[PDB]
Amino acid sequence: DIMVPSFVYNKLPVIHFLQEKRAEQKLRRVLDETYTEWTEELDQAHVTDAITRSLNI
Amino acid sequence: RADEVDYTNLPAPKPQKTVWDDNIETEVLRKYLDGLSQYDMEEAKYGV
Repeated sequence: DIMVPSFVYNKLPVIHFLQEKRAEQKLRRVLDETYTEWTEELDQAHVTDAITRSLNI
Repeated sequence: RADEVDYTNLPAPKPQKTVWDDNIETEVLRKYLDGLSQYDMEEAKYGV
């Protein structure tokens, strides 16, 4: 009725702070893993060159 | 009566690099057109 309640009440602030920091860390890790992937596609000049060769030019 | 001429000597065929009009179609095909010009010059130098 007296002791354990008081010590729990004393614990609350530090635990709240640490859990907030942990959530911020999770969000930071989520953001840090985001990279924009620039894809590379076959240049159409080679396609045009192959078209010309097929014409026997 | 000195030397007249070297019939063996032949003036090399002076090549000219083909020039394409500067339109958007040329920029898209810049690499392809350049290759054609290089092929044309190589053909002129060697003959065929």
